[PDB]
Amino acid sequence: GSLIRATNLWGYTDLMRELGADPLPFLRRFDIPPGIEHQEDAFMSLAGFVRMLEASAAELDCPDFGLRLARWQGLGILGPVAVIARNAATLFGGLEAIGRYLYVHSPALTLTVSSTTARSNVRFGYEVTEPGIPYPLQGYELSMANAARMIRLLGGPQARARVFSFRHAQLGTDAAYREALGCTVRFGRTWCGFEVDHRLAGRPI
Ligand SMILES: O=C(CCC(F)(F)F)N1CCC2(CC1)CC(C(F)(F)F)=NO2
Repeated sequence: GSLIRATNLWGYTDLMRELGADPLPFLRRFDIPPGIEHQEDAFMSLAGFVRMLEASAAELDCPDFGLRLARWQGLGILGPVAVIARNAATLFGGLEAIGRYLYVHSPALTLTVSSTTARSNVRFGYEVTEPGIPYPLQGYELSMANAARMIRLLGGPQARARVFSFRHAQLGTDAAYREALGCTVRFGRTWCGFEVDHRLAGRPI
């Protein structure tokens, strides 16, 4: 089964404590080594991680778990791939380098970067593909809240996607999504990801 960089666990302990829950029984349940959160260059089971996020959200009645966990994460969780991104010439180049090398973060993640004459914007379509996992709802929300953070780091602090899209229906509150994502958020759609207009995409880092 695919691994994912254990930086994607950053904040797990802190958030679980914030919610009054003990993180250790969850980590043991999903076969995530305790302490791996703070072990640089370590990697964890993607399947165990996505299931743990679901379990945390369900059992603590925290529908915005993944959105909230992003506050401890952002671009730095990409480790070597962040170094590459920050070195690009423009926001488009930084995001497209993340896409090219996202397998280094996890082989189960695919980013498709597309622009067409027929539609506005550059689209960043995102997929988690791993044999046998439940649909990773909390994982997708964590991924998009992280992406909004990456856009602000690479694009400057007023930078925003034009839209975020999810495959699932809205779970958390309107306020939760607006605070994490900002822009227009579309739910229940055929694709997951975000779009950036060409003005922003062309902005130098
Ligand atoms: O949080 C995750 C993955 C979480 C989960 F594994 F899917 F559960 N990230 C960070 C964001 C992203 C995927 C992995 C998307 C992205 C970009 F450039 F599109 F904005 N870079 O890394």
